[PDB]
Amino acid sequence: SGPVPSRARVYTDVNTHRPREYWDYESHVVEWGNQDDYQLVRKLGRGKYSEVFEAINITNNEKVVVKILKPVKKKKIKREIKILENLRGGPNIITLADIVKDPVSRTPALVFEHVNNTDFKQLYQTLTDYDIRFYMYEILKALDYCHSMGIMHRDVKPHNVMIDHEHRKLRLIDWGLAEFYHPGQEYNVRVASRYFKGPELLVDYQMYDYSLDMWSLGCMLASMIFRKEPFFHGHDNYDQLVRIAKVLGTEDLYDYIDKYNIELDPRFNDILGRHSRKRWERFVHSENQHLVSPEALDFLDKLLRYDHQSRLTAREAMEHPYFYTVVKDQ
Ligand SMILES: O=C(O)c1cc2c(ccc3ccc4oc(C(=O)O)cc4c32)o1
Repeated sequence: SGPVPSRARVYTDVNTHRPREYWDYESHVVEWGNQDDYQLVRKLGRGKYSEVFEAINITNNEKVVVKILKPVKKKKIKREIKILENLRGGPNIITLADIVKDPVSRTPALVFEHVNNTDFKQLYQTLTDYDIRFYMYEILKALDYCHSMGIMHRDVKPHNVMIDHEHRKLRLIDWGLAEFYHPGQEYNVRVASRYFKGPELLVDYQMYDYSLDMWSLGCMLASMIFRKEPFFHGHDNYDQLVRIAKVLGTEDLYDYIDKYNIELDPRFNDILGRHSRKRWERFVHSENQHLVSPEALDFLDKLLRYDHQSRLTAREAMEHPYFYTVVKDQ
């Protein structure tokens, strides 16, 4: 017996009650649209697994985004497609409009609703206190939805939260790393993006859950209210934990690993050190003070916990006083 097991505290058993087909994405049969409906306009980016384009649907003259897939593990294709279909129409979830075969790649191309996004680096510099609260609530709607549907996003970060600021519209995108939560399942820790990786990933604890997304959201919040993007700025995955420990303290880190009977990579022996837990006020200064309130700090504090079991759930987060000032729809 190595690690102590763990379970999500909410939506724990949602998938087990489902028909197999809901989560057994390996058996999913892709429904294909017509590639000729779409004309590529310009490349937006390239990752290790895909290329993303702005495009036009020539049938309706509507802008769309086309992601042409190329993953090495090809079962990930069906996983992303099944998750997108399962979640389609949920609050603030990007809509998959079509799936077509690209004639050049001969691979699936996912067609999504367009978002006229403001670049996050520019945008975060302009967010007011009210805006941060507003958009955080919007992200929480999306996360509580997918969690309630038995799905963890696993790549929450600024790029994946597409905001059209002009129209105050938000969409959670790129479900390519998302997975179905099953109690007792051990998951790959090589997920999320460095600055947003939860302590569970960084200590190699595999039996994690929806609460991973809440750590990532906390990292986003900290970057927004303190105007420090990213907040925990590691050079690699090991330094990433050290950066966290310099804020949350090493004593609570050891309490966490001790709770789950986890051992740190011996790598940490001569780099981790001994750090006190810092008060959040440490990160406040004249340039970010207009974004900080006791409610902001308390909310942040309750997201950024080493113990994934201790973090606020998305629904609990929506109950927080931080959101009292936000006008709800509609
Ligand atoms: O990778 C995906 O799945 C993905 C990317 C996007 C998406 C859905 C809508 C989008 C809308 C605007 C964008 O601007 C960029 C940009 O990079 O500037 C990317 C995107 C994406 O899905």
